Formats: sequence, structure tokens, C-alpha cells
Amino acid sequence: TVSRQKATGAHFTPDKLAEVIAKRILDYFKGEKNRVIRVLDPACGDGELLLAINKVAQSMNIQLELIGVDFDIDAINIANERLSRSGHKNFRLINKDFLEMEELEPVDIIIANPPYVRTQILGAEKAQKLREKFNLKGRVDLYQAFLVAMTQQLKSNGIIGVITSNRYLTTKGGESTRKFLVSNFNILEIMDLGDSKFFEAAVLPAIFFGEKKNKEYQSNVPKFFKIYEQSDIEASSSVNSEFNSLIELLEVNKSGLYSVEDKTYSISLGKIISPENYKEPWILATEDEYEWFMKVNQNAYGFIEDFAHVKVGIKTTADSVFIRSDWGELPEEQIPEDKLLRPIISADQANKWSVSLVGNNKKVLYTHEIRDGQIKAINLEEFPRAKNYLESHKERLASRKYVLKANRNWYEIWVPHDPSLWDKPKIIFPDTSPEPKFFYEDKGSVVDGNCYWIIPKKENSNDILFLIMGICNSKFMSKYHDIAFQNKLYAGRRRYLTQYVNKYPIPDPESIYSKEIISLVRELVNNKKETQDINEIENRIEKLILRAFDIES
DNA sequence: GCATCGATCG
DNA sequence: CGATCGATGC
Ligand SMILES: Nc1ncnc2c1ncn2[C@@H]1O[C@H](CSCC[C@H](N)C(=O)O)[C@@H](O)[C@H]1O
Repeated sequence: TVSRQKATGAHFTPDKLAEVIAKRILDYFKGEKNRVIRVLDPACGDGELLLAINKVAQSMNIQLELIGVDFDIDAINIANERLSRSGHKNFRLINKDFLEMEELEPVDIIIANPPYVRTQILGAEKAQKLREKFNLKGRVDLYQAFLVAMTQQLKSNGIIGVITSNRYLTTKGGESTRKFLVSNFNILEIMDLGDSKFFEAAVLPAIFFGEKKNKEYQSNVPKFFKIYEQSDIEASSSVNSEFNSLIELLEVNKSGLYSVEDKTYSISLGKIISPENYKEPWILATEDEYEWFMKVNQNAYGFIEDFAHVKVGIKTTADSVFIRSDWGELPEEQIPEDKLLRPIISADQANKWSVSLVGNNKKVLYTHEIRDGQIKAINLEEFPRAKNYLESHKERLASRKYVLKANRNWYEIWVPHDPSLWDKPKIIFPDTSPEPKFFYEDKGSVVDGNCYWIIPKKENSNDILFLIMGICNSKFMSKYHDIAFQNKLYAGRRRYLTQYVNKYPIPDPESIYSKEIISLVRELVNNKKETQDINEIENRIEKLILRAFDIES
């Protein structure tokens, strides 16, 4: 179900992190600080951020006027109690919806942790309302609308320090957020906390410190701070252990490895390079990494998007009904005809180059076909057993409103793709993965929703698919990915999405090095008698890829 | 049509 | 620890 905390985003910020954010805000503030400074928290909740910033300000002998807004009355009451029990008298709380979906004069400082509510929980209607009101595109999240609103409620030269999900840094839905941030603020600092797990909830948070633009026109170079968990440590890399708690690591000004308790964290500090190009994800990398990235891009002949279609698997929107392995254990009246049961490949049966399989027994009840040259859903009158099987789940299948709004049948697979494209030789790879697992497939099976597949644009997969495979499975491409597309989940899992794989560079497919790579990949995928010679061939491929683009790192 | 996005989700 | 899977946007 969807808990009230899930729909309202009621997660409170830990004490030490709040203090760190408040201290950075008061360090970046360069505006008078002798009069009463107004501070705003548009989603104050418990009032933790206001308490932290007031503690720091009273440490600096700075008088604040704290203002909190929250549409829940229990949060208002507890925040009022906590603020009264402190030694502060000048505060004010407002029980209202901040997005306004009285009056308030503009503010000098904004410290905020807005709620992160995805588009599915908001519903399409409120999502389109928020998009129309705050000029947002794509799958809007609530914190983006909150950013727009709280920025509109801020003075010129005022400092914002706001912690949100980091996903706006790399997704295409965060394009609008990146555009807004770079349009309205002189970016002071962007801290990607990565997988440090400060909150009990599963989220990778990022903090944004900025100064709102004026009109006299200003300068400063935007810097970033990235910290991630490091599982694989290089032998020649030294680790620093001069810090006890993780909260002490957010005040380090030297990049490198730091050991805290049971974990080792890689910390990088550098500059944001040209954030005005908000189209592509904002690359947070050091100088050497960025120069290597730019050199690889300059020496590249093209990209995968120019050579091959990168499609997603089937999205049935009812996996428990359409994809099963126990088709023979069902009653004989409901066992569908084998004409409809097509073998499928999931993300679990995924190795590099090629998997041996076991028949998987995983088969999908494919509901579409090529009738009169077009893609049409099947007729259940021809398949009575499949009709009965689907009548068994009619309740769950007909509860999909988006299917009925499209004037489509209730028993259909939502995204069936083209039934004739499955027979083409293709590359397959899983989405969620710590390592690239791209492999070749000839037998003409269907691809699962947790996987993507690749088919050539020109009708000659004779060599291009093999070259793309040899490129994608290399450590070179892994470094390129970790530099360019920084979308990671917990435990080092990268996201191999279409918007990321389309930007994989490709060397000249008629180079001698490229042809040797193609031959080596053919040997790897065809013959399966190799064991640890696979590592030798892979290292040879690495050296050939290096010679294809440029030499080493 | 078809790829996204996840205060992930047990 | 580890790999979602179904509403959603365009
Ligand atoms: N539309 C809205 N307008 C105002 N407050 C809202 C809101 N939607 C959610 N909230 C409030 O936002 C809070 C998110 S929890 C954040 C608490 C606090 N900012 C902290 O970091 O400690 C909740 O208390 C919720 O009641």
C-alpha cells in the first residue's frame, strides 16, 4: 500500500546532517548579518532545520526570524512546541500548502528538505497540474515544484541550501530542474552524498547551495563534492582513517579514499564544468577524468545511437499472469497453445558474451501477432484455453485504466513491441547491474522488461553487433559510464538505460583494430570451450580498444 | 507507440 | 543485500 508518510514525504532530517547544512549556509552567506535575517523552511515538519540554523546563528551572535510552513497540523504543533522550548522567541509557523495548489514577504535564507513524491503517487492529474503551474516537464517529482516555489519566494542575493534526491543530476526528467537551477542561481556547491545512507529511507540525496541571481549582473566557479562507497580498492591506493564518524567526512577538502568504521568511501572534489548545457547530465568528475572523457569523445567515430536501435523489453504490466515457468502444472483446460507461448530471457539468466541457459522454462503468453501486415492483438475465440486462462485473471487485467483509455483489449500485453523483430540476431543486457553483462542471442526469443536489447539499423549484423558487444563489456566503457552517466542505486548498481547506452562512443568500424576486435568477439561468442583464456582475450580486446581511441588513462 | 523512474522494496 | 515492475509522459 501507499502509507501516509509515502504520499506526503514525511521523513525528518537527522540532527548532524542538518547542522552541517546550516553551517555551510551560514558560511556562504555574505549579506550584512547585523539586522534580523529572515529564514524560511517551506516544509518545516519537526522544525529540525530551523533549530539547527538557529543554533549555528546564535553561536555566531546572529539574530534570526524563523518561518516554517507545513500543511499538516501535527507537524505544526510539534514544531511550535520544539521552537518554544528553545530560547528563541521570534518565530512563526504557517499551516498551509506551500505550493498553494495570507501573504509572505521575500526571505534572505532558505533551508529546506522538501518531500520526494514520485509521479505515480501524485497521480497523472495533480502531476499535470503541477507541470502547468510551475513549468515542469517529464515525470515530475514534488521536490522540483517545491524548488520552483521556494525560489520564487527568495530575495536576490539570498542563499538557498536545499537537500533533495540527486536524480535531477542525471535523469532526463531533471532537465527542467537543471535548467531552472542554472537560470536562477549562481551555483555555489553541489554535494552528491551517494550511497552514504543518512536517512532510513532508500534514497541517494544531494544538497544544493546557491545564490539567487540579481540584475546588476555579477565571478565564482561552481564546485561539487561527491562521496560514494568504494567496494573495489586499488592495491596502490592509500586509505585515510583520521576521521571517526561519517558526518566528519563532509568537511574534507582533499579527494581520495577515507575509511570510516566498516566502510571505505571515495570522495572527489572539483568544479562543475559548464552547467549551462543542461541537456546532458551534469558530470561531476575531477580534472583528469573530464579531460580523458573529452578526449574519448573527440576521438570517437560515432555513437551506438547512430548504428543500432536500443529498445526495451516487453512491459506486460502483469508479470505474474503473462510470464510463468509452470505452464504444464496448470489444469489442462487453461494451458495455452504453444503457438502463443514464446521463450523469454530475463535479467537473472545473463552472463557476458553468451549464457548457456537451461531452457529457463520461462515463457511469455504473447498476445500480439502480424495479421494483415499490421500488429494486431490476438482473437481469443481462436484460442479457447488461453481465453479461459485469461478469464481466470480478468479482474486484475481489467483493472488497468490506461489500457481501457487507449481503447485496447483488457487481456493485451501493454508494450508488446513488434512480433517480427524477435527473430533477428540481437544483443541483450540487464538494466540493474553492477557490471556490464551484454550478450549475443540468435534463437529469436523475447526480451523481458528488466532487460534492454540492441539490433542493427542496417540489415547486416555480420560485424556491428559484435563490435558493440566488445565495446560495451570493457572496463574502458565502464569508466566512461561512471564518468558520464552517474545514475547509481545501492550496492554499486548502475542503470543501463536507453538514454545512456545511446551515448556510448564507437570507434571506426573499418579500422584494423576494430576488425581484430570483431574477430575476437566472434571467437568469444561462438566457441564456448574457453575458460580462463576468456580473460586473456578480454585484455587483448582492452588493448585494442585503447589503440582504437587513445592510449590508456 | 515506447522508454522512464523509483524517501526503491521486500 | 539486490535487482524492481507497473503507472506514467510524450
Ligand atoms: N504541499 C505541501 N505543502 C506544505 N508542506 C508540505 C506539503 N507536502 C508535504 N509537506 C510537509 O513536508 C514535510 C516533509 S518532511 C521534511 C521535514 C523537515 N523539512 C526536515 O527536513 O526535517 C512533511 O512534514 C509534510 O507535512
